[PDB]
Amino acid sequence: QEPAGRFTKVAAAVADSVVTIESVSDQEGMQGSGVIVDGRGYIVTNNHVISEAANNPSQFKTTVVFNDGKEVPANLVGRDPKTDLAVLKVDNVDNLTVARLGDSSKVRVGDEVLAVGAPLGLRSTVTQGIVSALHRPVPLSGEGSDTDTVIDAIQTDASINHGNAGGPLIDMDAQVIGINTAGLGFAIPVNEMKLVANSLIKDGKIVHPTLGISTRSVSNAIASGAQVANVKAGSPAQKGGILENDVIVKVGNRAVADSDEFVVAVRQLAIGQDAPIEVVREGRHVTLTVKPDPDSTKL
Repeated sequence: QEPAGRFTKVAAAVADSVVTIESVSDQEGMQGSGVIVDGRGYIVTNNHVISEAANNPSQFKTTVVFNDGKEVPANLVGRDPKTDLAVLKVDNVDNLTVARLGDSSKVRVGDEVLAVGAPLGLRSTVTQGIVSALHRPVPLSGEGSDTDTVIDAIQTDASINHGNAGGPLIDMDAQVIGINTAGLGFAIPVNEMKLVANSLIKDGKIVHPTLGISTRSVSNAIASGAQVANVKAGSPAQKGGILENDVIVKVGNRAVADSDEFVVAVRQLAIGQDAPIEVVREGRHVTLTVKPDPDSTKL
């Protein structure tokens, strides 16, 4: 309608892009949300939405449910537990309404957002709020024996819940600016999603940089830095001159407030090139140089 509200118009516009994701076994049953990102049938969700199914593919049958009601099977193209993203493939489906993606770098504090979940899902919700913060590191608990991670989130005061998760964060132009993830809500920004989706589409898996160090945050609520707890034998850090008890304050061009920012900062680096790591050892400001390894447990 034309007497229709601002958020009602936007929610209706994106509805056909948003998808239900169900994984059924003879015992358990999971349900989340997803967004259609490619006309060939590529869908983005959270890793945690599909986590249990991917861990036990044998016994789990994952299906996609469209806004029109149609139910097709879906295959895992790939997943990244480190960024809580996953891509799913759907075969030979006609006239998918592909979501228009936005630019998460042009997002500002105060912008009005809709956290949109699957229209036909069971717990399913559409929530509204503003962007509370940009580039906010959030630790996420990887359930079902997945590794715990930190993501660089868009913080929103829109409520993100079971009925929302894996669905898009949508701005006022009906553009996807994030994937809903997790007392306020958090989203993975769409620019990161694009990079991760493309690495997953291309070769099934994604490789992240590592430095070889573990950290502890130095101050309680102030940005004092990330203290080095251990430097592992032969690590990029050790070869670079990171000592234990150093306080890391900048990795690349990104500043480092604490442990959480440290994790998201390292992920921003490229595996090949040399990168500066600013540090405060026993008093003085020294800028070490590190070349990050891949994080593979494989050649």
